Amino acid sequence: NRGLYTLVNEYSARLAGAPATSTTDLQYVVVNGTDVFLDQPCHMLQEAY
Amino acid sequence: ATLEQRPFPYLATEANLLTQIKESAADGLFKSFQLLLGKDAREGSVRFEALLGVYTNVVEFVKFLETALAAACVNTEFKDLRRMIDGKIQFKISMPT
Amino acid sequence: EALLGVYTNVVEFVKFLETALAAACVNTEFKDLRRMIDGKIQFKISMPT
Repeated sequence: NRGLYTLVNEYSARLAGAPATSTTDLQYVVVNGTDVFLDQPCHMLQEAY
Repeated sequence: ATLEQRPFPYLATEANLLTQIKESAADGLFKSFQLLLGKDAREGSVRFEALLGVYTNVVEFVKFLETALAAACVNTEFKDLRRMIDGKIQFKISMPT
Repeated sequence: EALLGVYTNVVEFVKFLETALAAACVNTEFKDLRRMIDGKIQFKISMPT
């Protein structure tokens, strides 16, 4: 809901909203949200391809 | 308004809603001088605290004679506009056949 | 920019030699309690008649 200048200063640093794990077999939820280096753009533009 | 529709929209989120969080004691300055009441303060008298602010320069633009816009306009400087009402230029064209 | 008013507390210092409780004392500088036999400092009393 916030203005987009907050959204640029938030997207570069904050973790996603419950994203998926890597390197394991099934797509698990991440709970150790301290190591995975994902940058997903599915948030900001609200899309699905 | 509410954060938008304004000159300089990058300094929106910095100036408006960050300073409300921080400025609880107004301590972003450089302390330089003190006014000790008398020769010996004894930590009892009210000590005055002199501060120093941080101001940036105004972004300067050099006058347009260095710009190439001077080609578009011959520039005669003029001494009193409140004295001229309606200046004019008259052309006279003779036309052969 | 504008100024500040510094207000600090002042508490009067305490020295046990300065307070006059010390008439109930003989305040002696001393070095080694670690060379004392327990329960034993004697002093002799003569009550001449």
